[PDB]
Amino acid sequence: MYIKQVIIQGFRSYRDQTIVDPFSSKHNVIVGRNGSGKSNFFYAIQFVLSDEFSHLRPEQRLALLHEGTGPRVISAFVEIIFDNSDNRLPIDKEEVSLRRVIGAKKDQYFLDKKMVTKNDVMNLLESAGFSRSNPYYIVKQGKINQMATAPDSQRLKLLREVAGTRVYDERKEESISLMKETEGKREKINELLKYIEERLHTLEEEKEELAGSVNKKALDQFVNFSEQKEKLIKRQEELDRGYKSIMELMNVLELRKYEAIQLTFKQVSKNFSEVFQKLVPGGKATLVMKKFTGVGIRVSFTGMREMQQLSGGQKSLVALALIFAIQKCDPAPFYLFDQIDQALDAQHRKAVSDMIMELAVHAQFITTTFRPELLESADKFYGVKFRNKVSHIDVITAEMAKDFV
Amino acid sequence: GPLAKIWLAAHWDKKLTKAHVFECNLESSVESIISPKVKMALRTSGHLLLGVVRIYHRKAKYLLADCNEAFIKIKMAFR
Ligand SMILES: Nc1ncnc2c1ncn2[C@@H]1O[C@H](COP(=O)(O)OP(=O)(O)O)[C@@H](O)[C@H]1O
Repeated sequence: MYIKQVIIQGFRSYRDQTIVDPFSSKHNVIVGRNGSGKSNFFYAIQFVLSDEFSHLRPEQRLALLHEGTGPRVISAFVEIIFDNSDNRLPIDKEEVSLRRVIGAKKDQYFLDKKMVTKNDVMNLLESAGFSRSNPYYIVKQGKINQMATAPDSQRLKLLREVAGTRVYDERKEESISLMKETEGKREKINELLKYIEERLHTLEEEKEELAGSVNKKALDQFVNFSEQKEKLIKRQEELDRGYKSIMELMNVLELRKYEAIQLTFKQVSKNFSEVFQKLVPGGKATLVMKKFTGVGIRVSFTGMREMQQLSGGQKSLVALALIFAIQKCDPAPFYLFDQIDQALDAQHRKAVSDMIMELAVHAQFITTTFRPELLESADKFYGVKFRNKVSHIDVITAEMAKDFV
Repeated sequence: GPLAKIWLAAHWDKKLTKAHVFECNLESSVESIISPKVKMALRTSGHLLLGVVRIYHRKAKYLLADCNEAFIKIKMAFR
């Protein structure tokens, strides 16, 4: 599963229909001058796929429409065409199109040209492994900062979300409510089977009464109704057995729940060290717990230090290292990185580039940069040009790319 | 796999046919979650739990429909 193609129209600086040349399944780098429209392009993709753009007040929706001279834009769409040869999307098609259309009072998704709800789109992407509780399939400089400057407490809450605490509590509550109304169905089933059973006893007495000496149709089909009753009884037994095994499952899960959270924490920290070691060959880093009340970062580039007491550039790299670790704990088929290398040393930008190079062997990356280190890990190159206050995207060469950085 | 069908029931349950619902052994599904081949995140278990409950609810729904219809059939045969 990956992003085959993006089409944009009417969206921020992309006034005209913009059919982006289909992406490579590895690393695609988008370059262009400041204010050419790189961020707007990422906005177009998060607009279709990201949970934070799912609920938009009218003013927020109108803010996405193109503003500029000429005829006034009053609708916009962004279409993402997925490659689905994976069948990672539960849609039996090799390509899947997801288009989001907005207007003055219109906000409408289309899955293969058929209206679907936002609830559908969310479920569809959850099916494929994109969890609302992982905010990191898309990484922007804001997210890196918000991570580098988070309280040890807010780190704890994040890892708990990723671990699944909110999801489990929600899934568990939904299940219990659904269990509870199923019990009413089961009761009605049992009353019905008893009514059927008394009808079969009546039929049997009526049949012996005539033999010793009620429409005939019922007497004719008595054996039929008795055979049918057993088929329903067998299915009723299966429900009874299913109720027991579900109650057992809920118990097992409530009891393993803390070891499950602790399992995820232990792996996130482990990847954190291996990721910082690869990025900063030499040093190493590690997480530590609170009074738990919070999760803390302690790191030494030297062959330990708290989070704040670090270079603002070093704070950026460590937080990014942690994001990579959270990603590896919960890997996804494609990643969108908006200028994640902005606040990094040149040495560290090449470290990140060398990492993506390896990661792009098994996942698609769509990234934007204003610096040239990431160009070495890229397989396709796109240039954004801004002319007449509208953005355009074209495929360019590796050589041309070293020219928009 | 077997849990792949439960996953579908959690998120995109419309892909599961009536035949799918009928065939699903909930008892071995649950044993697959309770004793996995590799330990799974609390989040995943929560999804799988809802999927199991969802298949179970659909079995009850179909069975209630069939019981109601069987009861109507029988008393219609009486007149
Ligand atoms: N709703 C909009 N309509 C038209 N142009 C917009 C809209 N929003 C932003 N822009 C313009 O698009 C340009 C910025 O695009 P942006 O993607 O942020 O630049 P960069 O390429 O540096 O990331 C600015 O000229 C900006 O004012």
